[PDB]
Amino acid sequence: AKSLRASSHLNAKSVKRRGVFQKAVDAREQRISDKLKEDLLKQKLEDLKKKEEQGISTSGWRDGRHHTYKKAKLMKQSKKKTSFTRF
Amino acid sequence: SGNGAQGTKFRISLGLPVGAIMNCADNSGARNLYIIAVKGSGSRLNRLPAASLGDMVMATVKKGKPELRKKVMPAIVVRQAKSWRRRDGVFLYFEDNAGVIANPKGEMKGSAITGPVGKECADLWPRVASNSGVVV
Amino acid sequence: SHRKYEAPRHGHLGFLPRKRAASIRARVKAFPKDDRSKPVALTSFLGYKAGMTTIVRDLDRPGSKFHKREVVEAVTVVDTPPVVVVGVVGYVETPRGLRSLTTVWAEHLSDEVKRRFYKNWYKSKKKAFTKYSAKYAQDGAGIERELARIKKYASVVRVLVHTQIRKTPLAQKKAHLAEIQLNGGSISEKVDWAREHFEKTVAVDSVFEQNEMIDAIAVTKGHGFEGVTHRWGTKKLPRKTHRGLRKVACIGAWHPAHVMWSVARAGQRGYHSRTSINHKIYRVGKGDDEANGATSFDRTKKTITPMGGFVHYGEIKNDFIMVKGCIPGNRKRIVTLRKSLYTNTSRKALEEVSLKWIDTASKFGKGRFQTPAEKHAFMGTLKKDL
Amino acid sequence: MRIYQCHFCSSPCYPGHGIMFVRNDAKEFRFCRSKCHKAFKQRRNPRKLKWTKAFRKAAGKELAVDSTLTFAQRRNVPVRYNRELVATTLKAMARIEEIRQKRERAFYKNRMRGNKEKDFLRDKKLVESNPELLRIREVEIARKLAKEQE
Amino acid sequence: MGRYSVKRYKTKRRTRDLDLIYNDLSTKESVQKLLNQPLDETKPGLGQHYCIHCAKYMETAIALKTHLKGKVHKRRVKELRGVPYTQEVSDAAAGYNLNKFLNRVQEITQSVGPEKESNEALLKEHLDSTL
Amino acid sequence: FNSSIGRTAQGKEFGVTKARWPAKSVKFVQGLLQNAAANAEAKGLDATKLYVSHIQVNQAP
RNA sequence: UGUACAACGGGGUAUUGUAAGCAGUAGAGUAGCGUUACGAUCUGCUGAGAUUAAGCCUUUGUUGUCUGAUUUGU
RNA sequence: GCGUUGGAUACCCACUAAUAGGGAACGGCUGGGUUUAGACCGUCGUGAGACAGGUUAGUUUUACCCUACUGAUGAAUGUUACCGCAAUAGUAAUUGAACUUAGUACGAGAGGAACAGUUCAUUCGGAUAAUUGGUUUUUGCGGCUGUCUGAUCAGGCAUUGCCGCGAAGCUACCAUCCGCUGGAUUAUGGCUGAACGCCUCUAAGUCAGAAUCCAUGCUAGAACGCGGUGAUUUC
RNA sequence: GUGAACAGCCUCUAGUUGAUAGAAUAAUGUAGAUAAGGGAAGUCGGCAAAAUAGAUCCGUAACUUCGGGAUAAGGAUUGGC
Ligand SMILES: [Mg+2]
Ligand SMILES: [Mg+2]
Ligand SMILES: [Mg+2]
Ligand SMILES: [Mg+2]
Ligand SMILES: [Mg+2]
Ligand SMILES: [Mg+2]
Ligand SMILES: [Mg+2]
Ligand SMILES: [Mg+2]
Ligand SMILES: [Mg+2]
Ligand SMILES: [Mg+2]
Ligand SMILES: [Mg+2]
Ligand SMILES: [Mg+2]
Ligand SMILES: [Mg+2]
Ligand SMILES: [Mg+2]
Ligand SMILES: [Zn+2]
Ligand SMILES: [Zn+2]
Repeated sequence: AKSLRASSHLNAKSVKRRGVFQKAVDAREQRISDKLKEDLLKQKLEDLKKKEEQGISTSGWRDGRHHTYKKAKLMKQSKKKTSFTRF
Repeated sequence: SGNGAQGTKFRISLGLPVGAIMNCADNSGARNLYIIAVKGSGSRLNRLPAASLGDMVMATVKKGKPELRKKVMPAIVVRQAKSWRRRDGVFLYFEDNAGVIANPKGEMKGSAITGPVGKECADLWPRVASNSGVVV
Repeated sequence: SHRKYEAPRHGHLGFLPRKRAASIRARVKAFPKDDRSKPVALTSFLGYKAGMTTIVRDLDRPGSKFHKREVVEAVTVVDTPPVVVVGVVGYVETPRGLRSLTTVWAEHLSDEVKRRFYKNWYKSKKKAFTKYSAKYAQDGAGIERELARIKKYASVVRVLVHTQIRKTPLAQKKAHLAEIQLNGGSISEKVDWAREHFEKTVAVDSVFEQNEMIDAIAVTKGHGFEGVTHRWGTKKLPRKTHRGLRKVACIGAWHPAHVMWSVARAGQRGYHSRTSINHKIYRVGKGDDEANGATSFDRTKKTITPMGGFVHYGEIKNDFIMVKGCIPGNRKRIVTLRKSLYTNTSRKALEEVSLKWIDTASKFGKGRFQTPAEKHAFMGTLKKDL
Repeated sequence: MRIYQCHFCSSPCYPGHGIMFVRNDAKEFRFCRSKCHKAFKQRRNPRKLKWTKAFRKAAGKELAVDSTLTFAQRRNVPVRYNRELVATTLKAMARIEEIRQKRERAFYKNRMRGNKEKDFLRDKKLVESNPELLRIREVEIARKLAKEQE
Repeated sequence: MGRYSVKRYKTKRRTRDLDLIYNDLSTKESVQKLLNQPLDETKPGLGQHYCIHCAKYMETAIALKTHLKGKVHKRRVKELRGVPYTQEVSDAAAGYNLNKFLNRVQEITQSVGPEKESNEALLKEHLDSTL
Repeated sequence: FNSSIGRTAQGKEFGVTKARWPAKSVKFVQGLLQNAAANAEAKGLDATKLYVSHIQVNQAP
């Protein structure tokens, strides 16, 4: 028999795969994506009706807490000689 | 699936390991059949070859005509007592185990089969279907 | 000298060690490869295994001996209420591998998901994410900066979702939280999608559909400490052998003067992580469908829940997925449903399932009746009813 | 796909459930349950086992002959498919089930008439036969009421 | 489940069914064929001394006579007294093929029943005369 | 002295897995503690400030 | 201090196979004067009665409970 | 890479894709064997006895130690919690048949293929319990023998008394489901082309190509590998 | 009492209620059981288990020292009223 890793069987499979099977996958993808969009729109409409009843630089530190934490950690690694990249 | 068989065969619960004795359902003069081998059997250490309905076996006649005795011949299992699943949705079984004598092409030595024949065996073997009076 | 008769070894060396899984929620180890021109989509989903039942399928399979014939098959029902999107994680590529760069959460989380952050919820002051939610004030700087960081650097984008376990019959109130990869448009579109879907629900029919092959990832049922005969499937020793017959007779007869790692030994059985593939979705049932247990051939108005409910589970009141066959895990265990990692080239992945009938007889015994109206109509008038 | 009735107890046999035995005369015995199958193998009499419909019909516990019970029979001569005929059959099935249930209830009611009369006669005889216990009950009543009063 | 029931009513140790025995007794030709059998080497009593009610071969005529004088045979005779309980009874109790079942009961009461009773009377008196 | 002892969750307070509940030992030690408290009270020491500064177990014959 | 938790109870769903008690003119007959007495069993009230989470499902009821110990800091 | 059998008494019979050879001994239970005391027959011996021999019967009994192996906890590097990464180690699928190609290529004939497209099964592996089957201290329901509680009732005992059914749980090739696709190569077939004014698959360079290799996928996750994120104490 | 019975099983007189305990119910054991289909294919070898079993009646071969073999083998049956 031909193994699962047999080259000629995998070549035939790839030829088959590029056609009707990939067509089915793509069409299912389009249908599911449309349903996902309609689900979001329906949630927006429900929330809107319910609320009718009621009525950039990435430089620097992430925050001051992050600044203090990373500075203290790097100083500690320097002091204890536990750095992966520095001496 | 055997030479002379018509198409593929799906798995059936095994009921007749080697050393079993089934009845002879045809009219060739044999009374029972002793299974000594199973066609299409796999190989695994310590595992007995076993037959199910619609399998071809090699069998000897223990009771019946002395002309039929001391000879090893193909037989086809047409009934089994072990229950098996039909894909339509029922487990079923027969009263006895039974087989019929054939040649390696699966052609019937006898001219008729007494008693019911399992649908799986009849559908697998056209000559059994032609010699069957009752198909379940 | 050589072994006289050949036999394959007992068990599979690639499923080692046979130790208890580190978590009750089995990990997704690989997501499908991303195609950038495709629309944005979730790659997985979370559900709870509810039980099994029986169907009759009108099979169309050319070349098969059961072509144009009915088959009776086992199915598994997974209770899948919608998940709630609560966060987004960005991943960068490094020479050491993928690294999570940053995580952004939504402004408001339910107590259902806040319980996941506590060992003793009833005693706590429930302070989790209280200071974080204050970062959404005064035009949302910090939040916008971290989303900008995800857009600028991430090669992978995943979305943090959680189950709504309060809609299941389970006694557990603490929800399950997981990362689900977004396969779809660009990184910027993935992040915009996640930010738009914060605090929103995604239903299972916006992730899967009928006639689709999926993969089930779960922890198997535990069985405690097990002997070799049942843990590994070895042959029992002859009767009244000294010191037992549920053993391997010789654990080493050859030189290394150790026990080999490839020798069967007693230990833990079950509660391992497993990823089984190519289970066909037979039905995507909706929770508000009054006849989601009914087909075009069976005109009985009934739901999927069997009489008396699923044994040890309860009733199905949400959306559900019915996949044929069996999946790892026992009933009420959390399961992860994954999209296929490759395009299946078998024709069974192309077949369209047409169900003729769904079994709703009681699983608590030899159930003979599909509905209580049927049971009452068959039995007749009882002594108490008069 | 067809619903069969159990050979032993006449209960419905759905696909997958129960077991079938084929006798050498090609007769199928379908059983809904292991209970009924084991009873058949032990060769017990279904007309004597009280939990079977054969017994209940034989003993008259439920009505066996009615005009509603004649609509369902194995059809060996097929008819060509007609959509409106299928629709009329589907409506008729629900109507027939409703009428059969009403007549079943009436039959059980007629079978159980006289029960209240028997119960009243039994109660009267017991009350007539126990004067001492009734005196104890009256003393208990009077003491409880006097406790409520005071 | 228990060992006694398992080893007595194992499928390979099955006995003839009561409706089949009822059909065997209903017609005179079947009665005569079962009463007068060819010498078969593999049956007890060379195929002779066969009780139709119990579907059982006896080794000897004295064994058959002592069997006929027994509560086991009388139990079987009592069992074969009524309607032979086909699948039609279960179908009718479900409420299905009711007219067919009622026609079958009418035929038993009118024709097949009394003929079977007359055959049984003749068979019993023949066994009394020959034994 | 803990070779082949069972494991308990009450050991976590002290960072161990092996812990037991020896009743006879606890009762003897409680008796000696009560005696020590009695002696301190007889001396006039403040009972709220007393701590076990020494405790020793030796093998008897 | 609440779609709270628990113990019972209710309703389902399953299992077995028709409870106790009373009655009959059903009962091979036998004894005494068509009648009464004994009598395996049979029939009715009665798919009755019993069991049903201990690893079944559910819950507009009843009654209660919500309390201590220990340790952890850049 | 992957398999290499079931029997009968080294040879047969069969099944099978095939029933390949060998090593880790021959430099744990167990059967014949060193088989001590009993016994008989044979050969030798003057004899005690010995053997050219043959037959029958014949108690030696760890593990709780260390290590290895299988699984299971766990101190400590602010505390506590949630989501993750992936170094390394392991790794898995296999074989036969069937429809179509076709009664075609090929052939006087007799016979008679394959690729591409499809459907099942063998061995193995991992799960699973809707259904069928097995199992029953559910001692759940019912019954049976003997005896005991005056009888009825309701019960006890019979080393789980016995019989029938029996849910739940466990479980079976005795039940069901599921088990893939990218790079580099071997033999070999080539391209361009010297050595060598012919030629040459090779020297430099280069194209394909095996069930092979490395990966994808799958299992564990370094308890001294790591990242992201939440909360961080009023006597 | 049952029963052929000083058997086994249950009870009256009399006598004991002693033998480290508690909680859990993994593997492997020790002791005891049940199992679909097949029926010795297992093994050096049917080892071990299973199957048989009381009583009444029918019936019983070779061989033999005529005494036996013999419960040979093989069959029918068994409650209650
Ligand atoms: Mg072997
Ligand atoms: Mg169930
Ligand atoms: Mg120990
Ligand atoms: Mg010796
Ligand atoms: Mg690796
Ligand atoms: Mg091909
Ligand atoms: Mg398994
Ligand atoms: Mg008793
Ligand atoms: Mg050249
Ligand atoms: Mg770690
Ligand atoms: Mg068996
Ligand atoms: Mg052998
Ligand atoms: Mg062998
Ligand atoms: Mg003898
Ligand atoms: Zn039934
Ligand atoms: Zn008879």
